[PDB]
Amino acid sequence: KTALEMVQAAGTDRHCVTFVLHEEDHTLGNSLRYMIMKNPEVEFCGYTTTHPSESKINLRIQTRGTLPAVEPFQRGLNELMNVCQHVLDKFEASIKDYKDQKA
Amino acid sequence: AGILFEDIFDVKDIDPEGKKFDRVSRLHCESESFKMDLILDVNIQIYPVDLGDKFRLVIASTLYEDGTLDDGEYNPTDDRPSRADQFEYVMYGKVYRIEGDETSTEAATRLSAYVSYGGLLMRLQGDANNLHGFEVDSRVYLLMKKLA
Amino acid sequence: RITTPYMTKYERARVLGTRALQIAMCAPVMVELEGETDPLLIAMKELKARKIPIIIRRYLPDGSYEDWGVDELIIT
Amino acid sequence: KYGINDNGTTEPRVLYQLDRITPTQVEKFLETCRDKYMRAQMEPGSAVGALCAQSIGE
Repeated sequence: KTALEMVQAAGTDRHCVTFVLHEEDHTLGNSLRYMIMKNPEVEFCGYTTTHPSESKINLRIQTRGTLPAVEPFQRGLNELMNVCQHVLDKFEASIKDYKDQKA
Repeated sequence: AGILFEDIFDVKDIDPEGKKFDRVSRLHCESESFKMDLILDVNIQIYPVDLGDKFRLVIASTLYEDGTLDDGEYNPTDDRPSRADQFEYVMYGKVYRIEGDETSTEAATRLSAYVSYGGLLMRLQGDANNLHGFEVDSRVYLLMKKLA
Repeated sequence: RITTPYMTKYERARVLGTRALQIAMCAPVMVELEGETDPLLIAMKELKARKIPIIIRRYLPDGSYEDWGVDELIIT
Repeated sequence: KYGINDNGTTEPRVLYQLDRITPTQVEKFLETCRDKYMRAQMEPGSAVGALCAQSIGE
């Protein structure tokens, strides 16, 4: 039950949705905000911690047009995973190369 | 068109009361074609203005020259031909006070228009025939290009 | 009818307080409450719809009195 | 001062902004004033001595 999506209004307009992410902090939210704010379609993306005591972040994505907002959020998570995969491979290759020169 | 006003302005002073701010400078200017004096705040970090510069200042009701006043929201990402492609600096703001000249007791024609660009103020002062088409609570685009 | 048309703050506090005690003691609720478990919240909802069964009797200092219905009084 | 004519005919229409007032604004003004006066009266029941006591004491 980590992700609960709350639509802005009773009409359930898809363009504005707030994703409440449980067991989360600034580390996932700030990194995700940068990845999902590099999308041209997302007009507004921001994260807010409801209280310091509760470990939940509310992320609000407001899209430019008819995009449901699940699609921008999902694309941002996919991009963050790819950025992590590239950094891990590049870091490991560089570390191995350094040890070899030392030897 | 959707142009309200257009003239060439010469910068006459940059900071009258000292450099109160870093990014913003209070440009006092005077126009050639009409007897218009202009107070204008500009961001001099992104756009640097010197004490001798001459610039062309257009105020427009719409940024698309076909006269479509359709502005539900402004999308920076969208790319279409517009008026801003010919100009270097653009601001969006609201006309918020039209006020009469107090300095003559009879037979006067000078008017002041005040526009606020999110707190960057403009006073445009001149003959009433040149300030026509300004109305309170109207939203206008300033456009500005320096001339060689 | 000489007394003020507007309901006083003191009048609103007592009307809500008596209504809430009546609702908390199993009185009928005329507002079709939706998901409300607190008598004071239910009472405030009744006042907004102007459906509270209480009459305010305003006593003048001499001893004369005028009765104003909760619905008739303007609520600010 | 500006030679405005009350019939509305004068050509540079911006002159009617200078001290503008409309019937709708006059009607809303008088209702707002009259309402704010009635709601500003000291409501019956008010423990007005205790407010007086504390306002001089504090």
